[PDB]
Amino acid sequence: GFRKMAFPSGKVEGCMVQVTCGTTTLNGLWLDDVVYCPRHVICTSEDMLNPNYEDLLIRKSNHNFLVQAGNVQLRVIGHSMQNCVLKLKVDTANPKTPKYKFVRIQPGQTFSVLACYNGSPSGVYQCAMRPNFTIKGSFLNGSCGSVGFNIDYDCVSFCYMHHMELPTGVHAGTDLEGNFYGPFVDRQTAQAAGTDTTITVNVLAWLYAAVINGDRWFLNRFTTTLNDFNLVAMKYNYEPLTQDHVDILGPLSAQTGIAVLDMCASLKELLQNGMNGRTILGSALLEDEFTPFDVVRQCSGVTF
Amino acid sequence: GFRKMAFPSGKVEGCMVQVTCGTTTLNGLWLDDVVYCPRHVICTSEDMLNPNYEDLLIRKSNHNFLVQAGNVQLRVIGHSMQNCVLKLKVDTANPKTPKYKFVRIQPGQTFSVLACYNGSPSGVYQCAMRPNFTIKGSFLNGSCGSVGFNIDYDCVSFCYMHHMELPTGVHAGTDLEGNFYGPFVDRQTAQAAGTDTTITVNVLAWLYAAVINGDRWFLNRFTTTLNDFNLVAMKYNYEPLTQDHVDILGPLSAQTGIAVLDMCASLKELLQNGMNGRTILGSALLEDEFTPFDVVRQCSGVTF
Ligand code: NA
Ligand code: NA
Repeated sequence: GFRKMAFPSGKVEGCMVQVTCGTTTLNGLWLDDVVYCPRHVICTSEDMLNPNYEDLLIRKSNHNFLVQAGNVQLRVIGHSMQNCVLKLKVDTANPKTPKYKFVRIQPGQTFSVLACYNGSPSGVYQCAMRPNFTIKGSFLNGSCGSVGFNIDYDCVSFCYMHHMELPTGVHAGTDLEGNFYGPFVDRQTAQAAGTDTTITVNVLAWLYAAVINGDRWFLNRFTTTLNDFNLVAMKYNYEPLTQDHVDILGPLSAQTGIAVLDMCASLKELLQNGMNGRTILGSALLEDEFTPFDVVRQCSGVTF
Repeated sequence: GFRKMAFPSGKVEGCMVQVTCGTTTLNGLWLDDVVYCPRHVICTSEDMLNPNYEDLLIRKSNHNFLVQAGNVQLRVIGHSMQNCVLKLKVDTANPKTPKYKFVRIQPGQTFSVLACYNGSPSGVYQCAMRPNFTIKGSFLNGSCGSVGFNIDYDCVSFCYMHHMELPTGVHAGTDLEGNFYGPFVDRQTAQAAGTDTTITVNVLAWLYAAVINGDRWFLNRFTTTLNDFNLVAMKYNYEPLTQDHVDILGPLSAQTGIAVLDMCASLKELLQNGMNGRTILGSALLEDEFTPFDVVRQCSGVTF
């Protein structure tokens, strides 16, 4: 009775276009009269270890960018770079431009990805920005320029644009101002991601979801303190829990009548003893890609 | 590198409306000049054990249906029943009507759900029609009339309309011609679902996905026969595997160079021995909600 739900994607679908530069095709985001896409579209196979993007962009003309919005070829009238994004000024404002914002999310927050190829949507899924600023995506060749987003009320908040796959098979990209999340650079080089941790406040939200949906076996009569719990968090590579995290969990704590430090004691026992061959919300692992806000939304039926 | 992906929802979003009859509000599907919704919208709390829908519908007038498409109140000019769906004829054809079909899916097939409340989309997720014709949804009060769908090329195939929650907390509903999936009736009565089984051909597709994404530990040098495997399927409540299932798995078998009866031997060992505290594609259970066609799509980047 508790699904990993993505936002409805329609408002984003009408923004996706195909961008080709030479042999390279990827996706762009068409808002008003600008198409946003990863600047690596201007690289050739010879120059991907350490591209001088300033020099490469000077070599390019508007005519070197083929932008297709379904059937419509969409004329580029100017090109500039903002950090690691290319902004292609086009002759037509997108008539399907939604109300939007560009936001830079925090590690641990969730968003929906509209995975695209050749400017065409292929599917939508929810995921988390990992504490080490990577995402565990489903992205193939041609998926670059696919975006992540949230919706609040009538407004699309774009938070992520896809650029690359790291050696470990996880994904890296930028905000819509072209700033990478994490230490990553758009050089096709071996790049270390940090140690990743589990998003504790999300695991606790997901245990609250399980209680709301009648799944209760893991509840114990014990309580803990932030200090004592964090000693166990450190041992199992869980993020430390703060009073802000307890406060954010307040609606779920009130709804269920289970204090956050009581649920922390339950999580402690799960980390120490495992699940003894049992399941929670039809999973045999502790799930960390639901924010408290995602659980409240899905348990209260919030719409857009 | 392998996510449960929903279809892009935009073409469906423009079809969702709010339907109110008395105190009851749920969702409707506005295609051309017809709004489709669950006929139980016409029930009162006194008549939900065994409604005489023919008598109840005769008592209703067009004026007893309030249909809202965002702001627009949308005038009902006729009402009829097709099996367990109400068809409300409206004075305006939906200008956002997509290319569509109504299809009745098979048990074991997947589809996306656009979960709606008050005619407004809340989120989209992928799920399977269980072998016992239930769905393991995420549906709250007010979610009735939310639909399930597939997209092939440019065409929305509607396959499911949500009606009710069964005692076990799983969900039941109809095709868009109003015929229930499974033995269920629109009476708010205790109703048995069959024994459910695991969708073997989907588990094997998902093991092929794991191999494609480098997750390989469970592969063994052994092979089996359909007969010998099915003896183990029966023991663990897995659907029996047919030569049609082997043939459908052919692209995944060819891609990976692993014969279906070789993967069957791997699945046999997983059922008999469990996962020994290991994970496949970041799961500690065998996942059965990916069809062979879903894995091929997600591994080849098919778009719409
Ligand atoms: Na041009
Ligand atoms: Na009317």
